[PDB]
Amino acid sequence: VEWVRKADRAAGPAAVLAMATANPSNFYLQSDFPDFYFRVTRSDHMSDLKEKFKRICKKTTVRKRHMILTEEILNKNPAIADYWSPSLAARHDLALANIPQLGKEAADKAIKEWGQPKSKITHLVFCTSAGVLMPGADYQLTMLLGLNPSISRLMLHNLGCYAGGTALRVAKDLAENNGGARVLVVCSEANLLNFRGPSETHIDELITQSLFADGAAALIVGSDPDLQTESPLYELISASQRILPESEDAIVGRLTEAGLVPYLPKDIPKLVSTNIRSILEDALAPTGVQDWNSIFWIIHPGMPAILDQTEKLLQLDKEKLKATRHVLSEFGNMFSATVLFILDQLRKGAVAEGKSTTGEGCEWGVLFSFGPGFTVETVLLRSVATATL
Amino acid sequence: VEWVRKADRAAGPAAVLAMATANPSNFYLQSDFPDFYFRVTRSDHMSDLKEKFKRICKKTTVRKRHMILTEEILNKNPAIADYWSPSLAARHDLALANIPQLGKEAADKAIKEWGQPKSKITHLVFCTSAGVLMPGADYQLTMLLGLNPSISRLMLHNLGCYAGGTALRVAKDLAENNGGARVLVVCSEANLLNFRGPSETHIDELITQSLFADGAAALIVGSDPDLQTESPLYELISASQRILPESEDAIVGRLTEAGLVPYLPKDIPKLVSTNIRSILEDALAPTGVQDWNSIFWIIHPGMPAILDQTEKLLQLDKEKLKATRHVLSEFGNMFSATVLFILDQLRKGAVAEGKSTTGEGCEWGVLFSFGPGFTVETVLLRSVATATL
Repeated sequence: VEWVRKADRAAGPAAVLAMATANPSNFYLQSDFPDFYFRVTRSDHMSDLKEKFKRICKKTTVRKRHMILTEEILNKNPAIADYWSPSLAARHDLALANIPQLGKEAADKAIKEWGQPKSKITHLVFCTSAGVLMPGADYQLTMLLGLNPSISRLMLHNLGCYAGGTALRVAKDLAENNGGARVLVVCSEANLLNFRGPSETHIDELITQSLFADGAAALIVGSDPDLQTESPLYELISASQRILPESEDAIVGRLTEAGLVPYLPKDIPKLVSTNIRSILEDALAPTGVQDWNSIFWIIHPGMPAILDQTEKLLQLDKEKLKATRHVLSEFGNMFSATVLFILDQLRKGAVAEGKSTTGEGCEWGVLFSFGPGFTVETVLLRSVATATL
Repeated sequence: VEWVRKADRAAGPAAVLAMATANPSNFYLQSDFPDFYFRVTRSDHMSDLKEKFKRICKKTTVRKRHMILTEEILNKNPAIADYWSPSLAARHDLALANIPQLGKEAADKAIKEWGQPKSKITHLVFCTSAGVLMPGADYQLTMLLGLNPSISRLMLHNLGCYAGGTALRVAKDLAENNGGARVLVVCSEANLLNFRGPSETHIDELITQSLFADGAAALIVGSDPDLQTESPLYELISASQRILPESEDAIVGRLTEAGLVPYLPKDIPKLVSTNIRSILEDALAPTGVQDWNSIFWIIHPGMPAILDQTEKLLQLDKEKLKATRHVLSEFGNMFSATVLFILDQLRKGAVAEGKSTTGEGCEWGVLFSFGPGFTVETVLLRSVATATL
């Protein structure tokens, strides 16, 4: 047993102290999206392509998606509705006028749950794949919120769908190595760089237009909680990034003049199914857990088939993925903020249903996300007793 | 004084264990650049414009700059030079083929100085404002170097010129909170997004065409050095980030279909002189240093006038900013990699000249970089005795 200076560092593991989410008011029901999509993109003459997009949208099990892009906005920026037209400047002007503001809606509510003054926030981690800004949205959010000008910011542009786990991994080290540090984690995502019209020669990319959506999630992360005034929800025990073998060019995205064009040539679900058991077994090794159904789950629902395959591969109870399947249905794929919507949903569900811990009665939990790499972010979570709340 | 169980954290401050630099082979003498620049862009008829560019290039106090872009490459990518055609795709293809490779050259040399196997690298921090890639250059560098697929990567896209300080600020928390962790810090920068013809620019952008250049820097950061195998060069004592008052939109870089178009509508040299004394007095507060000439200096030289202003303001010896001026004359503004270049030159110079410490004889040192915000990064450095080397 060894001891060191406390000095300017924190003592215990980093905890999630607050969670809130936000979405644009405008939304589209997935049943109505095909007819809306081919109308605003000037493609009502592509009849078979419209019918195929209808069948794609039904298989996604999505029911509602919030989007900043309205029929009005697409009219004033017709280049975004085209499949490939120079529109980065237009997409970026929308990103500048929405992404920081949407994160503010989530941060304000997350700070509200926190209950502590905003001047106590020492760090800010901001993830977005919806627009590269200089200065970034981390600066705009800091100005909109009124945070300290000396805050230590960390702007993460275009990491992909796995940046949700990357944010927690970063926040863990920031909170633990700095005594009194309170880390505002914000993931404000939108389909601004991805949205485009249908293509009779690129039908593979209609699938992405059927899943992505808009939404922001905000967390307060910190070590050494003041239990008189703060209420930990989870503990961030470990967080590891991994490049999967034989995954070259699995998810590729080129930032062109017409935004991001995601390249998906490799079967992601087969790739995850080959490696998820080994990755989760390494994350759970220190816990001693030996049953998959004795932990709570947070999986990034980027592709819906992975949820069914992972459930069948590990023989999971149909209820252990209820919160993941709820966010995918009510919100779709919000890039990196999706896993944090799922964590907030899993938290709210466990409390409202009278479960013994914020992890639905289970002590340990695993958060699993993925994106370009093929990169996987794995976070081991520890729930708190709901009686402490 | 309090004490905490060490567990899986590190005991001491983060140390710079090794550092190296790399540049593209091709370079242009600043006395030859105006004739080259206006010939390859077919602008030799704009005589009044070319004479202004000569007077601008002479004032930069630069003698050469290394650049990936050659006359053969510009002729093979005429979109980069053509005002009537988009060019972001051609620029990113060049970024994919050079930015990770340039970082590999700098990283391999730093690892050779380090002496330890690559498998002991646990974290990677990559900074670039020269190409948003998915997967990013952090993935590319990881594959080219053969680093562990389980490495904890942190890709920093398009943060601007201050990202040299940001990366040190990030590596400090990564190393100090993880015992045995070793962080590879790479900043690979180039002009692939800002380069364009002279008539395609305003006044402010024409000065950027005379200063920007290509180059990569690579450090090894880690706490608790094995003194049997490793040799610390500097210690990262503190690292803060600040937004300056009354600096809204002082530096803006808009990523468009023609590349990165910068904007500098405010007097950046005047902004720095207004706040540099107060910002550095807070960083030096726990050191007890009273005189400005009792420390070593690493100032970002993106605006050469700031060097001469800070020199007269703080009443510095002409010898103090020697290392900063050597890099500016020999390499120009290499975006975030410039300040790290200066840190390596300051080290090599102090060692070769027989100084007592790697800080040119002095104990404490400040590193100061700036970019869009107006953001200021500030690192407090502690030198080591050269007799240990």
